[PDB]
Amino acid sequence: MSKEKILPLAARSKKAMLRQPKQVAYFSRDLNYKTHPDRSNLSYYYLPDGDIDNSIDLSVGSKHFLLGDSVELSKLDPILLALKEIEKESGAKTKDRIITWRGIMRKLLTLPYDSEEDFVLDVVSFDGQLFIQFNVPYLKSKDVQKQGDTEFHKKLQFSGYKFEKMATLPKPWPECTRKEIDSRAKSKCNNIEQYGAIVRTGISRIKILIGGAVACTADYYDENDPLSRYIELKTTRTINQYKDMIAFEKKLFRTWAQCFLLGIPKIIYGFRDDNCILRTVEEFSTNDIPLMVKNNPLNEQPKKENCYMSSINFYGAVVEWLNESVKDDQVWKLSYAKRNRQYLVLKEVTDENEKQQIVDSAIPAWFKEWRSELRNSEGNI
Amino acid sequence: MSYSKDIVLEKLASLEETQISIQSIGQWCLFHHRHAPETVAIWSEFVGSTQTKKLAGLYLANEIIQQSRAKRKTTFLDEFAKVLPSTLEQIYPSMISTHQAKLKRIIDVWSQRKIFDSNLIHRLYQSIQD
Repeated sequence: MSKEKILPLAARSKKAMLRQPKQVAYFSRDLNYKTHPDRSNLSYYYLPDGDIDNSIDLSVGSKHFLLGDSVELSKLDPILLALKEIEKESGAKTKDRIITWRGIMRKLLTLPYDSEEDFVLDVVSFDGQLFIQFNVPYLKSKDVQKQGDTEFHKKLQFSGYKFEKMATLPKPWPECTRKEIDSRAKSKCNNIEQYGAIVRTGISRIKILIGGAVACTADYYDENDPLSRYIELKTTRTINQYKDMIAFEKKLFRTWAQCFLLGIPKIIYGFRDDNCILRTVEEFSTNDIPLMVKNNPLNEQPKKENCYMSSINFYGAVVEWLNESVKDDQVWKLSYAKRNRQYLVLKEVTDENEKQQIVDSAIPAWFKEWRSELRNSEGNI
Repeated sequence: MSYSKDIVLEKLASLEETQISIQSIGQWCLFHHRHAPETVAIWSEFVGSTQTKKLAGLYLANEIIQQSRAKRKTTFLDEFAKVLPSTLEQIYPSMISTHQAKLKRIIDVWSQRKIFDSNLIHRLYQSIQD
């Protein structure tokens, strides 16, 4: 009998407030999946109106579009490398409790109102800090389904990536030259190269360290407060009726979670049609999204229940549940089934072989031995 | 529009790095799928005889394989594959560093898109001599 604990979907925490995010480190991932502490992968936003009037197509270039390995991307290698560096020049272990990618937190936070996909997540209680990542067998199964997922969704994903590529620059605008500015359409898009940041945050009394994907900075890198100039780019089908508006509202809820988990101020969408032609682009502010949603003249307020506040309370309850439920050196399998629609399932694993292989897959050996060396040097002070 | 070898030869001589010409030639090849062996023979001869336009031919073959899978044209895949590795053998020696870089990029592109069979994949890496 493997121990299982149940969290109802309706659970809320009244005293849930989130600390202000704060970047502590950043990484640049090259094509060879190697993580470095620099800003080579950083790009700079640039998109005047004339390009919008040019009616840029997005499907162009999809033939030679690369793709990345899901397991390789889901690896906690860059986050753990940054954490190791932070502890190395710090000389002591951090106060963080939960370490994970931003996508997992977004998925689990959107569950009370956006839970139409199933997932299996791994919890590793190593050195008193829970490390969260996707289940590798679940990742392989999802890869199988994605390979058997037609090509329209691939077309949409490439449209998003192409829109991101068409509105970014390798260097700040003054340093660029005409040839590299106007040769963006000739670039080979790929989902491997990316730039991300490591942000310290947390709800209630828990310090949480997470990382996520950052599209580009606004116009230059503000070393004093990088989080202020950051901006992410997204694509959505153009809206023409009320149902389109409702789907857009759901997309905004998801994206607002996606963003507010990192506190990026601005949001940009590319409004493309069914022909992968960018029609319009409009911006948003992260804090203004809930008020804008609730103040809709088309549909004033069928219900006054604030989805965002309930989501925040639920996320705080989930964080407290994760903190209390698992003790040191305990591995728990976390997953959700769409057929449930009632609550969340969290179970422990007792197979020693399974525990060992999960731990090895999640945590690299060099990080483990470095942490052991840090622990020994703590007694060597 | 009847199919003939001279038209295919002229179109092959008409490739350019611009994507519009390449996709138009691919559409022309699509329209004459009945005489595909002649098409692949002409393509192999021209690519073995061309000097600089090798990359355009590689792009054309890649895209045509792509919409052949989109159009479920199974015979096209092995139809090019019968001569693709040897063609790469004749293409490699007279081809410059940036073009090996882009060629191996596109080779990974074929490999990761489930385009070809495993034996063909392995013979493609032995074709690239790397």
